[PDB]
Amino acid sequence: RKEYLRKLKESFIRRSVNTSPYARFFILEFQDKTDIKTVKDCIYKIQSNWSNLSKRTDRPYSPFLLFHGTSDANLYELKNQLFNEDLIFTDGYPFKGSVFTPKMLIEGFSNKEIHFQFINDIDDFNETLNSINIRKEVYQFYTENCLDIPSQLPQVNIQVKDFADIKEIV
Amino acid sequence: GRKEYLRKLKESFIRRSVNTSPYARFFILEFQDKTDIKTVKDCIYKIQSNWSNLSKRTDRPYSPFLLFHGTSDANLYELKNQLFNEDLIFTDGYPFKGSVFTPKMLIEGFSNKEIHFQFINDIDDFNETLNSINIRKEVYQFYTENCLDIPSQLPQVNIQVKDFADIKEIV
Amino acid sequence: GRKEYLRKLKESFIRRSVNTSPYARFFILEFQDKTDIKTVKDCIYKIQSNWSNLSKRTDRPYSPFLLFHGTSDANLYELKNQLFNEDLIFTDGYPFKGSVFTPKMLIEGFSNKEIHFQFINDIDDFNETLNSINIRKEVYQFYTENCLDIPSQLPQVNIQVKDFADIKEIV
Amino acid sequence: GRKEYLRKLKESFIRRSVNTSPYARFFILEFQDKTDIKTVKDCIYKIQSNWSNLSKRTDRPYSPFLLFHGTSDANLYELKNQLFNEDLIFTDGYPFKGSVFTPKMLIEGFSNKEIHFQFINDIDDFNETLNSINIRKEVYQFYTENCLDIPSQLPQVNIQVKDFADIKEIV
Amino acid sequence: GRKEYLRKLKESFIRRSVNTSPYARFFILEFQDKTDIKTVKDCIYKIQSNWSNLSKRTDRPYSPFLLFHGTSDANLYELKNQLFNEDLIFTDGYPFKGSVFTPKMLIEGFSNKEIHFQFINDIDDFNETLNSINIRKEVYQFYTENCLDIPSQLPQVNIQVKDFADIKEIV
Amino acid sequence: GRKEYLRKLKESFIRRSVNTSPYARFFILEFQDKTDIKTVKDCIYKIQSNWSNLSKRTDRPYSPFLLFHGTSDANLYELKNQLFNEDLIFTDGYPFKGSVFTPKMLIEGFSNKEIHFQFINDIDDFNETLNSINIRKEVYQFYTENCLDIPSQLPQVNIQVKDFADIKEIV
Repeated sequence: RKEYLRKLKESFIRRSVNTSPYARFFILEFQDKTDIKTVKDCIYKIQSNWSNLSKRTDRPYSPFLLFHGTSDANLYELKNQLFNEDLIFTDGYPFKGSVFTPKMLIEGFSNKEIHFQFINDIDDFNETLNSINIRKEVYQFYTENCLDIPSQLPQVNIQVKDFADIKEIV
Repeated sequence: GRKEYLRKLKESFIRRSVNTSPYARFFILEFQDKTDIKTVKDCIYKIQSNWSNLSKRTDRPYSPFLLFHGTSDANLYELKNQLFNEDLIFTDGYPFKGSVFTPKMLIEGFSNKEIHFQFINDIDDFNETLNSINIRKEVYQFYTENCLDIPSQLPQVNIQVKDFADIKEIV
Repeated sequence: GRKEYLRKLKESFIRRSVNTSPYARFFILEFQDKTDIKTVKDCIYKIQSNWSNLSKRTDRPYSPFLLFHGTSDANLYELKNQLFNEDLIFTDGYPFKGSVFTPKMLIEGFSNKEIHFQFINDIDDFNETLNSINIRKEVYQFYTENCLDIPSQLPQVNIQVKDFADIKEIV
Repeated sequence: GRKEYLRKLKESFIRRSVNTSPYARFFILEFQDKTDIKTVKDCIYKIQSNWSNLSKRTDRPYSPFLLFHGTSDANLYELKNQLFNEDLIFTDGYPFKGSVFTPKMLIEGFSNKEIHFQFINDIDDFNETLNSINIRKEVYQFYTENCLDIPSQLPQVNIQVKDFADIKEIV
Repeated sequence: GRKEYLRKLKESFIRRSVNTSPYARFFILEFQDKTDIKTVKDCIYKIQSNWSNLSKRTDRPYSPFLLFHGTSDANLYELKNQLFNEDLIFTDGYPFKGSVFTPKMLIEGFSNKEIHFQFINDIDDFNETLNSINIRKEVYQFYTENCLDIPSQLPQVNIQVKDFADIKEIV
Repeated sequence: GRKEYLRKLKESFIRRSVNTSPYARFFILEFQDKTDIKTVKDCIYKIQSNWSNLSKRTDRPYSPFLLFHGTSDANLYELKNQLFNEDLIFTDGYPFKGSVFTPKMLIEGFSNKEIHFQFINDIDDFNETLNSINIRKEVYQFYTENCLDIPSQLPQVNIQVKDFADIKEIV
């Protein structure tokens, strides 16, 4: 069990090597059988590892979060808990009834007070890709269903038994 | 060997630092009548030293939350009296005699560098301060015979220990 | 096993720790029209991030020189347009449209911190550039099938790889 | 080998553990007649070097407390006189000749950066010092044949060594 | 194998770690007509980078002394002209054409941060300068077929190499 | 192997990591007229570099004391003359001709950052300067045939070496 989790860390993720401010996209497979608590541990581990919002730096970066396969009932409720625990994010909807605004995701990438970025669906994700100009890397962790990632994006796909192992690899 | 049981329990549930992030860490230690007072104090001092950052260099300080159960109030209050005389300054939401539970005193003491940790008297004050803390809260449980019930929405670990003495090197 | 091949090529010729000095390092890759622009940009980003010191602390900055051969100008200009759009600012000796090759831009961009690396369009630009840098120059050539003819007075190492993807983790 | 029995003793029974913390650490060593003066001084210098922090950077200094038993007063005062000659300044609660025991001098000497450690003469001076200290106390006992009686409310560790020379490497 | 005897010749003869102090370190290489100028230049760049500390932070700079023997003056001057063109500024005691040997120029260049190393032309200039440095000197000699007769009061080490390529691995 | 014998002798008695202190360290070496002058210099230079801290940052400088026995005064004065010519400034309590032994110059030279080490001429000046240093004094004795007699109140160590060249590896 612990040797299965060791090979996935070293082969694909390379957490210590990669520190440049890249538009890193973390696509996670949210299902009904997994609970919100384990998703929040994965989100907190992704943000704490792949963002640098320290005051000393001059090139801050924040990760991008995308979830698929789940309903909007627990996707919005996970979003509601995360804002209550002072993990401030953006998703391109700064007010109620807004259209999707990629610029709010762009400014939140360099904003030190915004910890990560949420992406609601696939159409928000594809519209975000054409708006970021800097280098983008896509990391996907999934259990059953994968996602159609554009072929010109540097992509990795990682298969896990369930959602609990993702926070170790990240 | 006994060094291996400590090494397994130190890594299976507990992490060494949990990234040193300011989190509402709750340490629930199951105090018995058979457990000596001073071996609880060694566990409290080890928990406070490892799981708080009260240095002046930081701008995001944090302090652990301590809860004890399974023991009477006679030796529970006796433990709290000794910890105050040894300059281990804590708070429990009771700033004066005949006070109601003030969970905001635990909120300020979490960010206070002069308050080393936060004491929680019992279950009713434990659930009251759970709804007063908005930031991420984690519960660490160290029990021998009796395990408390934690709300299912919190990240919790439950670690069985042979006695109270081996809790000190796990944390 | 299988990863011992990549470890041996890393240890044999190309070491990052001892090469902290500002030399005019030339990196030559074999674009063979069968690898896409994705794996080329991963190799360029890894070469640039390792083999340049554009930090504001240092007073002797340096940037690598990048040369590609064996490919058409359609996907060479396609690769160059993507790199400039991704804020990886480079110079190729052509500061404006219709310009002749100006090697002084590659001289200035070598010591410039906002210029990340230097592009070389073809072999004729490469030979003209080598007469412009006075300080010590090294040539690192990575290729699969076709090897360039480097002049003999330069310190050169040649690395053969199975495909273009192995160059990323070698450097 | 002889290094192996002290290696497990240097880590398991006693260790560095919680250090750079201003605790009232009491070191109790068995000074005997067969143990000469020189190896006691090498043990005292090693205890002072490791278990005190008197640098000007800190604002929470601490110094160890030294207690000796099982020896005559003639070679106890000979050891105290030689340590004071080599600028290892200590206090024993007797600031002048014919003074009663003043534990306040050991209160100030514990936090004094210019006072390297604290001396305790016998058991009556040790018990009265314990009541005067309010902060956390730990008793580190090193003995060969006879072990001193310590109050049970204190954290105690007992080390039985083959001779006094092993104490300087254990501590 | 080749990587085993390389480490044995590296570790035993030359201790890289301890020698950080400013001593007048003389490096003697056995330049042959069969040895290419490019392979010599990599050894000089490796010798200079490892054995000089000309940073602006320090106050005790030092540079290695370089001596070559067994080769003609045609390629020795060609090697010296190539190193000066690559901004590897050296001195050799001949500040102008027709000058006599000035060991004082080698003395000033030893503490000069703008001068990277010191060239010595032949044996007679090597013996003349040895009476001019007063501080501690060491002679490191690398040779393949012909060895020099170093004066016996100097700390000398002699390394026999198969060819000139592995000298830069030792330094 | 032979490299073990240097490693056991180094690890058993002399540790650089554990001392790091302003102690009056005495290094007594056996100059026995069969080793030439030059190998004593690398021994003295290694002892001075490893066992002294004369940086401007520190407020507590220290320099080692060195004593040579068993050799004549012709090569002992000859060794002293080369060390002073190589800018290794020392003192021996004789600031002028006709001076009596002044151990004060060995005291101010101990705390002097311009005095690298202290020379002891013979056993008469060694015993006299022992009573002049108030601070803790340690004696390190390296010998091959004849061992000097050390007073029993000092921390002394005797290392038996095959020859003088192995001493600089131990220190």
